[PDB]
Amino acid sequence: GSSGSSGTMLRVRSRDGLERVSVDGPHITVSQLKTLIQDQLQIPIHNQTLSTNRNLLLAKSPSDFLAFTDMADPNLRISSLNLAHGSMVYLAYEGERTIRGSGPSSG
Repeated sequence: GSSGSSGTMLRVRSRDGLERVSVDGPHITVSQLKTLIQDQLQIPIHNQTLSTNRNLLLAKSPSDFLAFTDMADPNLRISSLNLAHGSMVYLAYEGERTIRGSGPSSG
């Protein structure tokens, strides 16, 4: 809950269902993106598979996912596809997610 600063939200599509993740902007790179979804969806970047095509939901094998190499570069910026607060995306990961956890403490 912050006032003034406007957060960015994107609509990701997975095999489990359409999900959403919070981002900052284009200034962020795939590395930061995956990380976000990695800290949100609790999915590993080594598994996370970004793709601006619904055909990603088709890929069942690993090689198939290798077909989508648009957002593989961690140095690549989302600006490459121009994702705005509303744009759509498709996520794809192997296996399952992980376990979340966080403990905010003021030291």
